[PDB]
Amino acid sequence: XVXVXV
Amino acid sequence: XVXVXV
Amino acid sequence: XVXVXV
Amino acid sequence: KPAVSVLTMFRYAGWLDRLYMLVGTLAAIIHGVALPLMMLIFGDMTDSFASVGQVSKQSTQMSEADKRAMFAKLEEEMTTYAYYYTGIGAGVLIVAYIQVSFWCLAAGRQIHKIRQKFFHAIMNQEIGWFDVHDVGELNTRLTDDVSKINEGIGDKIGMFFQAMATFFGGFIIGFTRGWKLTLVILAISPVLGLSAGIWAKILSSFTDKELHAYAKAGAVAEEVLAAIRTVIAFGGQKKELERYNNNLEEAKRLGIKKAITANISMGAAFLLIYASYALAFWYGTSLVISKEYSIGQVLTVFFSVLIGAFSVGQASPNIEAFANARGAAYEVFKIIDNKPSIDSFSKSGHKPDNIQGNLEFKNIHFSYPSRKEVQILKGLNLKVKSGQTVALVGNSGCGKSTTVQLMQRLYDPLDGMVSIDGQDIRTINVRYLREIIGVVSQEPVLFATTIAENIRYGREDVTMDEIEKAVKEANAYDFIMKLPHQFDTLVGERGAQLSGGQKQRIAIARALVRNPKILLLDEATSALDTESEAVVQAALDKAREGRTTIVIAHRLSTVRNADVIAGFDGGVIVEQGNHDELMREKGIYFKLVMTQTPPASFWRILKLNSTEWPYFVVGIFCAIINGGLQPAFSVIFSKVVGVFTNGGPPETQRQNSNLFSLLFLILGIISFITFFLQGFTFGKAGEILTKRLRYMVFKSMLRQDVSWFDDPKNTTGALTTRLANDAAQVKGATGSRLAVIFQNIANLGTGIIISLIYGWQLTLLLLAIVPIIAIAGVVEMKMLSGQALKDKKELEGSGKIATEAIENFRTVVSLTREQKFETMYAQSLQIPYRNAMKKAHVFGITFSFTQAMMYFSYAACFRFGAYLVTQQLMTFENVLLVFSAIVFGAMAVGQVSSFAPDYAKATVSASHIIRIIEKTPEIDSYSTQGLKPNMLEGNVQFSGVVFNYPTRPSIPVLQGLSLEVKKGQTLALVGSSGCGKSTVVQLLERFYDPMAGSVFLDGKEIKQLNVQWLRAQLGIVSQEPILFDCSIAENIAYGDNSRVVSYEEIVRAAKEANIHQFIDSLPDKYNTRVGDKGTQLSGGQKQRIAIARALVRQPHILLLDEATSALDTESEKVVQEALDKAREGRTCIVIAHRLSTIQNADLIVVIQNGKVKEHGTHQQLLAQKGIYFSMVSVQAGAKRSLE
Repeated sequence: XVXVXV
Repeated sequence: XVXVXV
Repeated sequence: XVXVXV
Repeated sequence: KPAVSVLTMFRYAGWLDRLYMLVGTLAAIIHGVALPLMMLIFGDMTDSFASVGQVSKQSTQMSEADKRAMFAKLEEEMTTYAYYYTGIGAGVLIVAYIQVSFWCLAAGRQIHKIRQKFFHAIMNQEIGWFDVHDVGELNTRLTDDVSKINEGIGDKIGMFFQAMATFFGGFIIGFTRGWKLTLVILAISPVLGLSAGIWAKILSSFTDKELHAYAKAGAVAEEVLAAIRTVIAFGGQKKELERYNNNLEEAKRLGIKKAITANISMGAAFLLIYASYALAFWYGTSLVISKEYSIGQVLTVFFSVLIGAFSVGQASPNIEAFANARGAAYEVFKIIDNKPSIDSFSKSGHKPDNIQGNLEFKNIHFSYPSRKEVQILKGLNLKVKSGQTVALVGNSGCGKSTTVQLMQRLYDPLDGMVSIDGQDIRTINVRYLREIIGVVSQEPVLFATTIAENIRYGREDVTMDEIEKAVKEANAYDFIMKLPHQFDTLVGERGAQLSGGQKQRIAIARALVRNPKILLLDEATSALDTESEAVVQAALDKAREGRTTIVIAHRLSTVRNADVIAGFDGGVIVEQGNHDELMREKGIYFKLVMTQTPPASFWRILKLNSTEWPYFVVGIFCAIINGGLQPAFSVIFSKVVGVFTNGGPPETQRQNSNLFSLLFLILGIISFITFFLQGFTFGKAGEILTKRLRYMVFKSMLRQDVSWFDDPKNTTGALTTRLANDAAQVKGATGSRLAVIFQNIANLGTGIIISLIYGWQLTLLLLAIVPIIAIAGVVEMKMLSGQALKDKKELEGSGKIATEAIENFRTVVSLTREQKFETMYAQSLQIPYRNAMKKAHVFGITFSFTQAMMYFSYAACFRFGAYLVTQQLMTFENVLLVFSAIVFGAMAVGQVSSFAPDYAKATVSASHIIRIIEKTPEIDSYSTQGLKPNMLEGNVQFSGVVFNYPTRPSIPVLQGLSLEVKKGQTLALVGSSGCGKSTVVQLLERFYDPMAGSVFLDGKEIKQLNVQWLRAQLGIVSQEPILFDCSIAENIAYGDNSRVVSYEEIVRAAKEANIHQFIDSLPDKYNTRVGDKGTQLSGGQKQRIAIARALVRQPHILLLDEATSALDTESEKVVQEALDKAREGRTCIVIAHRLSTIQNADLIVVIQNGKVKEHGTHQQLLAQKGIYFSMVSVQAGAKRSLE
């Protein structure tokens, strides 16, 4: 939830 | 540069 | 998650 | 476990299918390659602005000169890049469509064939194969497994190859543009992915595995609610509530612990991701300063590689899909590849003409596929002449039926041969054999169509004339013609349920249309009413006369006219001949002859959480700061690449990237404090209200009365379930989701404010694009669910005609016409087939549109970002910021849609949980109102009582019952049967108030009396006493609540109950645990303990409800001794079933239909002659008989 995917 | 991967 | 739809 | 070869699974794909798969996988690989090429160009764009970014800032002398070369470079470059992007868009569109369409088409085309072939295979199996298998499992296996195979060979493969293509395609560019950063990226790989996985795993915690935590309280709750009448009777509700509360108290603590740990875990994971993510970029910059790499190249490789890396995690699930699909395809193909010995779908063997019907069974040994465990037929010799009719008789084993079973060659015999005419049965074609043989069974079956159609299942080619003559020759014409719709009436399991004989007659008519040469009649007359039996018998007799016949039944009314009768013993044929001969034989036959002679607004649930004004503001303020902290990440990355792109003189750069990369991490660590907070504050907030809710629910569940607990709707399990789920569910709504949503709206809010203020009309444009692709993304999923539901409805109809076919199979095989069901199945399938063709056409367009929109949207991004915006003084660094910010906001908004179903479910689960609290009983034990009389001595006046149970207000139990019992005397109560005897005890305890009439104790009406105090004076003892898990002293002390009982007191009670023998014998003695958790005891001890419970209360009224019901031998004696010692000092009512032990009673009272019939002392009821005398005579007759 920052870039790559969380 | 968004969230998938640019 | 409170009353309308999250 | 068991899988299937990869080439076998696609055996039904040929020509166009393989082509579709090829062109599809090709297009899929291209589609895969498409994305990393997009990111490759993204570096070239950066370089374009970078070159100008450096030169623009390097001047500080001339201005107008920079308006020429720079703008021209940007002109040609940006035009080129935009053109390329537009180029990629059309590509991804086309290839996406091709991919999904083709793969789905192949899927459909194959699955169709699979279904057809499989059902054929099912139908082609021999009966022995069915006798060993579960049909339900097989049908469900069909419908469920073929779907799995479908999910397997579907578009999932295309996605797999696409993913592999982004993987390779990503890593290829990643490597070729530079080897270092890739390895440096791979170095940090064995952490980030694991962390992301961990987070994704932790946020799946809402599903019900909480049972492990709750079960402790759940056990208490279950044993309580299962024992409700005892806790009600002894009014220990406050105690049970207390225990439950304690267990909840533990549960919540364990909860908050879990919350702390989980939040720490997630926070740490996030930190690691942040740290590596920043670190890699710092190394990047460290490589850019050395001029080894271009600033854009860094981005290119970074993003290409990370894409390529994520591709694996995103790829993995489709492997499992195909993997599961082989496994499912194993057991399916196993039926299809299987070839039987019998067939019946084969065209082979002789089809003899002019069959005279001379049957003989020669030395037949047989056993059904229970095999060696039992051999029912031990050798055999039987002949039946042409035109004759033989009748088989037997005591048991149904070896009779076996011959009918074999005569159709449902089984081939172990040893021996069955011979129709001269030829062996196994030489003649199966179908033809089945066609020449007619059959009528005990239980007739009708398939669900018109009567004509059921008569048409005898022969496909037939006219209503033949039907008419058929039913008329079965004398079924009248009964059916009286029926409406004529021949077009309905039959089956659903609708038009008819008399058995009628159905049998329809079955005989059906069999009659078959015009067979051989007739087999097994017990068709049996299991039917005597009147219609003759009606059908007439038909059966009329069904012969043109045929040779073997008949079997238990009706020796139908046997006499037979030409030959045949008796079996232990599978051994013995007696054969005409009736008189068999009667002269005086054998088995003679023996048998002689033997037989939702969503709404619920705020109050939140108002209940309002108990905590704090803990929420903290989490929201914190989560809003997190929401404001989130885009700050994007603002940095903007200025990291921004200042480096906007650098100008390089000397100042290397110092600033370090200041940023530091800060880049600083928002990281601070993200650990905030995330853990909002997660811990909301968490602890969840476990507390879960205590309040479950406590307020359970409590109010003890408030309700026996009327509510007898409801079929509410059973212990259902209550515990309702108790667990709702409380578990509301927590999820009030929990993380909310925090996340607020975090997200905050996120998009700060993001949009920043983006909006920085870029003028740059943001306004994007905000026109993003919601359209999002909504276009939601509408696609809606069509997907629609087509899914519609498809489920169509195959449901075809699966319904399959279930009908494979359930009643043993009949369809007898009538053949399996091909009929094949055809019907096919026609049923043909509609889904055409539907599946359209599916691919749609699944493609919606996919390619959402992809193309995302790529074209990206062209507008830089096209408007460049050109009109960059020709103006507005700069690139802000563009890069806005894109990040906005799409971040959106992808955060996505979670809103993702988290929608939780509240909906919670509401429904919250809808129940408030109602259950507000429901009020007719009798409430909690009310402190009531008289609480001061006078001890108890009488009991029942007067004109009428009672019907609220669950069953049909047959009344009490009608005008009237009893009187003085103090200190025993009231025996005898009855014909039922709860009439117990309803007294129930009503005295006041589990119910009677419909009409009333009942007094001290002269005061119990109805106006206090409920608790009333129940407090009662020494109830039931049949099977329930004891809760705890010290037997705690089980005994349960007799008296609101006060702790003394040891010497429970000793005295135990001494009174005569249980002391056990209690002083045990190792633990009075502290021993009972109730199956720690120890086991027989009924006697339990009962004595119940007696102790009863008389420690020192009741004025003992109530002994069939106490010796389940008991035996001396136990009854000792327990009766105790019970006898218990009474005589108190008022009591005894309903025990041992009248020999009631012989000593002050007043015996026979009940009858709710009215007292006979009453008086023993000798008086004995002086009289009537019910009681009979009651005492009959059971005394049994004791005398046992000698």
